[PDB]
Amino acid sequence: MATALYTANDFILISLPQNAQPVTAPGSKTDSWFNETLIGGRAFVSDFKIPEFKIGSLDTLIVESEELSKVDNQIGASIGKIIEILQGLNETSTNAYRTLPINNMPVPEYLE
Amino acid sequence: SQKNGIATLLQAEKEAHEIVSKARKYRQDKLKQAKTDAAKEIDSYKIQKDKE
Amino acid sequence: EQSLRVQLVRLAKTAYVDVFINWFHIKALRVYVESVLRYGLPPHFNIKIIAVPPKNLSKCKSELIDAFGFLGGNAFMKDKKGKINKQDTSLHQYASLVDTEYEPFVMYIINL
Amino acid sequence: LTPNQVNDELNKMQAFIRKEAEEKAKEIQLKADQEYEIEKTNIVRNETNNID
Amino acid sequence: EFFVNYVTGVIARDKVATLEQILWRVLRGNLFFKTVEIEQPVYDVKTREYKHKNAFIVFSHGDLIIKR
Repeated sequence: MATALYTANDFILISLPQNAQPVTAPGSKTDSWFNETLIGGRAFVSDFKIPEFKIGSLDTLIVESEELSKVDNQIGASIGKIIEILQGLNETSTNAYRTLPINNMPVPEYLE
Repeated sequence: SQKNGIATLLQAEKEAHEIVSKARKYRQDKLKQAKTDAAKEIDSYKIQKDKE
Repeated sequence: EQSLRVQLVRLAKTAYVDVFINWFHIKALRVYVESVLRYGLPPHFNIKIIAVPPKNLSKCKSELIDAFGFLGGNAFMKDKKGKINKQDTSLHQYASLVDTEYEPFVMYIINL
Repeated sequence: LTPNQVNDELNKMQAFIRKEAEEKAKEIQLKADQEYEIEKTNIVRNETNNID
Repeated sequence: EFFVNYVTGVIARDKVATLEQILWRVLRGNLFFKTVEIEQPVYDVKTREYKHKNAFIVFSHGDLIIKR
């Protein structure tokens, strides 16, 4: 889901294998049959670009997952502290430069 | 069904055993043949040098 | 203080934007881990993204998430689901990294 | 448990096991070849030294 | 019956389903879970009274999972 509160949107990722199906009506597969299923015919549903990463053990899998999760959430808190100190700088009375074209580029796509 | 478990677990162990035994004996034979062919090469070279 | 603020604002915002990318790539990698665990052999699939206006999660997730969980399991069905961790007993941890009771798929909080 | 999960995992753990076996293979070839090279270059020098 | 180092244990029949299901996802359910009821269990020890339990049987070929 999301965490911020602005004139912006929210985003999620999900695991969907090939054997899986978007079961709401029979006779279809993954990519199709899910275009406006999410109410409104307004959203835009895409995939994520990432290849394999060479791995030796599942016991490895678990350890890298744990340490990552740790640092991930730690830096999430770090970026929260950042936005805090940026507001302290108060470039604008309200929050500034957030939701503005990210890296000078319109925000919506700049993650997709 | 006990033979199913016999085969399944024994194969699970013996796959690791086979790959490890390969990793071992492959290099063991490599060392042996390396010693043999190094010896014959150096001996032949010694002979050719002795010719002059 | 004048120079300090006026320069550190741009420096901090620049670091902020350049970081965002890796700050989210790490969680992309996390979900890739989640995948290679949950469905393994083909390390990638339609690990789908979502883009939809906010303030709508209540009636924009339940049906599809529950259906995909239904497909993801064939031996358990209950009513309460989630991720939280409460140090009450062995129950009530809800992850694949910590204990869990009923949590088929994987998603997360994604927002700039 | 359920056919799909077992189908995936049973094969995938052994897939990683054989990836590790491949890593062992590469390691053994590399080290054996390096040993080959160093032993050859060490015996040949001494052979030529004695010869000369 | 099944479907070097192996782990087979019991837990009091009060939290058995707990780990029974935890392993299902934290461990991917990657071990063929097999537990059985106990014929006429006996007294527990700590406060020294009676209880029931079950006997899970767990194989493996991953290693550190065992330390987990």
